Amino acid sequence: SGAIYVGNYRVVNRHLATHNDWANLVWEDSSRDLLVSSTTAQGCDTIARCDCQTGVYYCSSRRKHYPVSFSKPSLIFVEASEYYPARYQSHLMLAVGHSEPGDCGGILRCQHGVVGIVSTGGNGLVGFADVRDLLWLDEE
Ligand SMILES: Cc1nn(C)c2cc(C(=O)NCCc3cocn3)ccc12
Ligand SMILES: [Zn+2]
Repeated sequence: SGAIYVGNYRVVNRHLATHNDWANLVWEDSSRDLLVSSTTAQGCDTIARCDCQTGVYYCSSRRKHYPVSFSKPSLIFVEASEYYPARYQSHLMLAVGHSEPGDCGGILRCQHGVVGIVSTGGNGLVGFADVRDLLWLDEE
């Protein structure tokens, strides 16, 4: 589990969104496994605006924050899970590291701020949904 709180927005994995998130939906994209909902209170997170390929992510199944190198956001084939059939997931970044389904929502961060959240994994690779291209998260 996990979310990003920036301005009056809440960014979560689309497969873990709650009924309140869907009722207060701002934007969602199934191919990215992301959903953004509106909030009443202001968040404190800063979204990175950069092309970094190094950072640190939180892995709940190890209670550890791991420094990693990661790929640039791309369209990658992802095997079936309990939440989606096998399909191409867009805006996905991979790193060599440990992850389990319940690690979804763990934040990847660089020196500039939040880069993305854990979404996929397997074979010793962890996949993160990028949010750096969602420029509108910084305004209004
Ligand atoms: C080993 C592993 N690490 N991680 C973080 C996983 C995540 C899943 C998973 O169910 N994700 C749901 C969202 C989703 C995107 O694409 C398909 N399904 C499955 C296996 C792993
Ligand atoms: Zn950065």
